Amino acid sequence: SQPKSGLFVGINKGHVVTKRELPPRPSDRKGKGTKRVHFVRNLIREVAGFAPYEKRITELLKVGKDKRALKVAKRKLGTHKRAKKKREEMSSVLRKMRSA
Amino acid sequence: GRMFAPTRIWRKWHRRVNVRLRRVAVASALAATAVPAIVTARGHRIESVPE
Amino acid sequence: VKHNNVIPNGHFKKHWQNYVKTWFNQPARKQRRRIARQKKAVKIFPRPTSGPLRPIVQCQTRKYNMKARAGRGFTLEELKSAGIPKKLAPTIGISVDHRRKNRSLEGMQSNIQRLKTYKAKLVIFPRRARKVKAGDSTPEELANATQVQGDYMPIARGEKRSVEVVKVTEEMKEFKAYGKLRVERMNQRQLGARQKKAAEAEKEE
RNA sequence: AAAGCGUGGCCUAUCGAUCCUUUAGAUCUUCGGAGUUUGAAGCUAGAGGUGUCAGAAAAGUUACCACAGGGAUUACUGGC
RNA sequence: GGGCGGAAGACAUUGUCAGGUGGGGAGUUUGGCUGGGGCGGCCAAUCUGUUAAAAGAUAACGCAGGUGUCCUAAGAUGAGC
RNA sequence: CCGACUUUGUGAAAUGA
RNA sequence: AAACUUUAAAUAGGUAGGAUGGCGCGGCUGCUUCGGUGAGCCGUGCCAUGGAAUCGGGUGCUCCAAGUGGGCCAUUUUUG
RNA sequence: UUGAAACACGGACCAAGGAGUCUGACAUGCGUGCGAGUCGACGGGUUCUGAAACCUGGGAUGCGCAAGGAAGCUGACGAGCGGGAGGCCCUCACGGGCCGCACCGCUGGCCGACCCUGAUCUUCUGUGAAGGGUUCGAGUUGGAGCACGCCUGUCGGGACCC
RNA sequence: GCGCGACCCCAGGUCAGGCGGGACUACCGCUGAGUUUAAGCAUAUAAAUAAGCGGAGGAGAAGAAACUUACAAGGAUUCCCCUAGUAACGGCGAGCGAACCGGGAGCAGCCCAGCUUGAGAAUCGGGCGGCUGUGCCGUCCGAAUUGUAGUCUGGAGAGGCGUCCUCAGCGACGGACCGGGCCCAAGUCCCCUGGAAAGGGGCGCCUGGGAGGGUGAGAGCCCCGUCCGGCCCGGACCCUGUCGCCCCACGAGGCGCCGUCAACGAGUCGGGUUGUUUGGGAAUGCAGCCCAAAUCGGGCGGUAGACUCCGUCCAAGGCUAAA
Ligand SMILES: C[C@@H]1C[C@@H]([C@H](O)CC2CC(=O)NC(=O)C2)C(=O)[C@@H](C)C1
Ligand SMILES: [Mg+2]
Ligand SMILES: [Mg+2]
Ligand SMILES: [Mg+2]
Ligand SMILES: [Mg+2]
Ligand SMILES: [Mg+2]
Ligand SMILES: [Mg+2]
Ligand SMILES: [Mg+2]
Ligand SMILES: [Mg+2]
Ligand SMILES: [Mg+2]
Ligand SMILES: [Mg+2]
Ligand SMILES: [Mg+2]
Ligand SMILES: [Mg+2]
Ligand SMILES: [Mg+2]
Ligand SMILES: [Mg+2]
Ligand SMILES: [Mg+2]
Ligand SMILES: [Mg+2]
Ligand SMILES: [Mg+2]
Ligand SMILES: [Mg+2]
Ligand SMILES: [Mg+2]
Ligand SMILES: [Mg+2]
Ligand SMILES: [Mg+2]
Ligand SMILES: [Mg+2]
Ligand SMILES: [Mg+2]
Ligand SMILES: [Mg+2]
Ligand SMILES: [Mg+2]
Ligand SMILES: [Mg+2]
Ligand SMILES: [Mg+2]
Ligand SMILES: [Mg+2]
Ligand SMILES: [Mg+2]
Ligand SMILES: [Mg+2]
Ligand SMILES: [Mg+2]
Ligand SMILES: [Mg+2]
Ligand SMILES: [Mg+2]
Ligand SMILES: [Mg+2]
Ligand SMILES: [Mg+2]
Ligand SMILES: [Mg+2]
Ligand SMILES: [Mg+2]
Ligand SMILES: [Mg+2]
Ligand SMILES: [Mg+2]
Ligand SMILES: [Mg+2]
Ligand SMILES: [Mg+2]
Ligand SMILES: [Mg+2]
Ligand SMILES: [Mg+2]
Ligand SMILES: [Mg+2]
Ligand SMILES: [Mg+2]
Repeated sequence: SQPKSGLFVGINKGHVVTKRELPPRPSDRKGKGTKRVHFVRNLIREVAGFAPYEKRITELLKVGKDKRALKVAKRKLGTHKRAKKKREEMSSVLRKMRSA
Repeated sequence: GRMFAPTRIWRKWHRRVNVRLRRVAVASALAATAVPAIVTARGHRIESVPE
Repeated sequence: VKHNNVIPNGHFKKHWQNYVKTWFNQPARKQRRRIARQKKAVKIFPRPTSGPLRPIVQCQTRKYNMKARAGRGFTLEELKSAGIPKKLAPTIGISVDHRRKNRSLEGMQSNIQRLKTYKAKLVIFPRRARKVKAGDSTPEELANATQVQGDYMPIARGEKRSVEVVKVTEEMKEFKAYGKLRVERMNQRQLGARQKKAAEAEKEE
């Protein structure tokens, strides 16, 4: 981002050197979901089904108790960061199932 | 049996001297040769050497 | 222990006599390395003995940030902007480092300058005898090439000590630099409370 | 009223180190990418106690006994 | 009739945590002073008097005793007696 | 010795939600 | 009358015996006093026959470190 | 051992072997090199008897040159007295005066912890003219250290021998 | 009353092959004490050692960041120096103790699985035969569609386009390193003592050879050698040096333009708990058990936690000299 302040102390301290903007690299798209792999994962999601904790999270959301859904998702998955996004994905899967 | 306190390879075989002290010593080694009296007293036969 | 001394701290309770490392092979190490260097030079005649080129980079770490030193390789961006392809720089004696990042035009242009100088003073023999293709060099040029030895590009480690003499302007004298230095320490200490007070202005105000 | 007296008991005894926990204080410092924000460690002063009381966390037996020692030390002799 | 014949049956049981028991076993400890040591006692902290020989210091399992508390007054002070 | 998780599936009722 | 004393020895204890002393002058104080009043200090000038006997170079200052930390006898005081 | 000729232990005799060493860290004393620097110790070049020697790098490697704080952080605004070696002046000299190192004692200032303090100025929480302190520092107002060697001591190592 | 194809699995003294054991310096993996120190001792220390059980090579292991840093940032592995007896850890007691930065030694990157021949298994093996013999070719059988080969590995890449730029081998003679042999200067001159002259005395000589050994005593010169090198023989060679004939393309790569694609490793990470280990401290690694993933996603930034932003890298597959 914009260069340093030039003074050895303070907010954004250091020596002024003119900054340069780095052209994108591979692994800047690392994990960007793609059409075919979304296809593959969709299909096997439907063919295989849901795990029991996934089903219990569906039930907690179709009741609406999102705090408890997060809490059980955390106790299974292990970390808040994954629990919140598994809850987010099950909210996705439940809205896309009430859509029709 | 053993010997008392058997010698070990990690004695201090090499000693260090300050590089400037080596230079001092070699300068004072040179400066003493330029003397016929000390070259003689050190044992060399210098009685026909010209200068 | 006994009379006033520094408190002992010898780490000599394990079986250290099983792991004493004595260096009596040190001169032979030196001689072996020298023979190794000599025979590497003979095999790589007439390539420079220093090996491939290296970048000027800055050191890390506040203690050493101001001292330039040699790097591992020029980034892809330098090798591209110098007209020296990725796959071919190690071929003509220029290292390549895919991992570095350039954040400053100053570093990038300095390393371009090293690349350009090297490509000016590089001579390359043809892959075959009579077939001189692009990138090679003339026979009369090739006939005078020797094995350059030591550091054929020295990197000055830090900027030269110049202490010139200038005017002492009053706009320079009036500057309270200690007060300056304390004020942004205040800015850093208070950046928390100031932005909290600010954000609540949006929340409520 | 004042001079003054008063930093515990008329004076001589009535008591407690390190580590740890806990408490009090600044509108204090750190959590080392910058912040908000609980937690944690800090700094100064206390308490919880070591009574073997300058402060190990700790029951017996041995005639089945072992070792390094001791006449610094008993049971016999002698001596006062 | 695609079941070798029974009995138990998703309990026993295997795996891992969790609590109780565990001299069966392991490790170790089992203070000091002391007219030998053990038992006794505390002379290990510590006060007053004496010994302590008219400054101070002064020991013994010497003597006679004390202490591990009590107190918003039995602290401060002023007045009166 | 004991509890929980695990191998551990299938379905039925009675009390609790 | 060791755990009583009015009285009260002898030996032993402490301090002083000048040059690290005093007096004048003119200054400081944020202390002190009713107050140049004191207290002390500060600068300066004067004095001070060495301030009882004897004796004599000093641990005067410091560093590093050893061994020792079982005692025993005697005249006198003295506890069991 | 307080006490050995001891009725205390060891000792028949001879020959040879036989017991405070070597290493890492530190410390005082001394010698030597240089001295606000000093170390060339890991490497490189050279080396025609050489595992030696000699050269090189350091512009920040270690120690030192700056300390106080637990940490954020701040970081020495320029010293006087008493006594004193020795030098110099006056006197015929006795005696006096001046300059007075080191060292001892004394009283202060400056930096930092902790407390205290607030004219001004600024980006409003920062600066800090003035004034401080029965407190604290392994500080400062003295640059004295770096390297090697040696003896003694300490400690860890088998660590004086059994 | 059958002939079959596959799958699983048999027995084969079937054709051809690979494995076990040994040595211990160093290297890899598991296992794993205590005397001692702590002036006792019980965690700690001894020690992540000794012993035990296994695996290799001439080195082994490691190795191309799911890294450190907070910088103006660096850029695989390994070792030396300093970092540093420091941060840390510890009945915060005795004690224990690394790392980043920097300086040096040496330096090298690579290859797979996936979506991608489908007009066509283009791949591999074995038998047999031929030759130019570490292989190559012709033919048969078989493996393989539960995927061999080819392109690709995140630095990218797949495509389309482009003036353009880059591609093949075989001889010959050597040089270099390795081993071995043959040869290579000069008194044995005169006198004495002596068993012996290698000793004394005289006269001479070599020396790019006075290292050393032998020989009847202190031998440069009697012998072998040593200095200088010379001559011949034999290996491996695949390192490079110069000459000759053969001339490299419509395929691959590079460079540039594009914007559409752009697939990246699962009981794996991560979490809890338990034991061990560590300097690693609300837990450094490792392991068991249970929990159990993700694709605007995952791991780190040395204090547990929620959120906003930032820096950083892309694991769970493999190989790799030198120091
Ligand atoms: C109950 C507590 C016990 C004691 C302390 O915790 C014992 C510690 C202290 C020590 O020396 N190191 C240890 O590991 C034991 C203490 O402080 C008292 C006030 C009260
Ligand atoms: Mg022997
Ligand atoms: Mg040991
Ligand atoms: Mg008062
Ligand atoms: Mg009272
Ligand atoms: Mg605490
Ligand atoms: Mg952090
Ligand atoms: Mg306390
Ligand atoms: Mg008995
Ligand atoms: Mg019996
Ligand atoms: Mg006796
Ligand atoms: Mg037992
Ligand atoms: Mg025992
Ligand atoms: Mg006893
Ligand atoms: Mg008794
Ligand atoms: Mg005591
Ligand atoms: Mg008295
Ligand atoms: Mg009264
Ligand atoms: Mg009377
Ligand atoms: Mg008396
Ligand atoms: Mg008197
Ligand atoms: Mg005796
Ligand atoms: Mg006798
Ligand atoms: Mg006897
Ligand atoms: Mg004896
Ligand atoms: Mg005997
Ligand atoms: Mg002898
Ligand atoms: Mg330096
Ligand atoms: Mg003075
Ligand atoms: Mg002084
Ligand atoms: Mg010793
Ligand atoms: Mg012990
Ligand atoms: Mg002991
Ligand atoms: Mg023991
Ligand atoms: Mg350890
Ligand atoms: Mg072993
Ligand atoms: Mg390997
Ligand atoms: Mg150090
Ligand atoms: Mg002769
Ligand atoms: Mg000879
Ligand atoms: Mg000859
Ligand atoms: Mg010869
Ligand atoms: Mg283990
Ligand atoms: Mg763990
Ligand atoms: Mg644990
Ligand atoms: Mg490998």
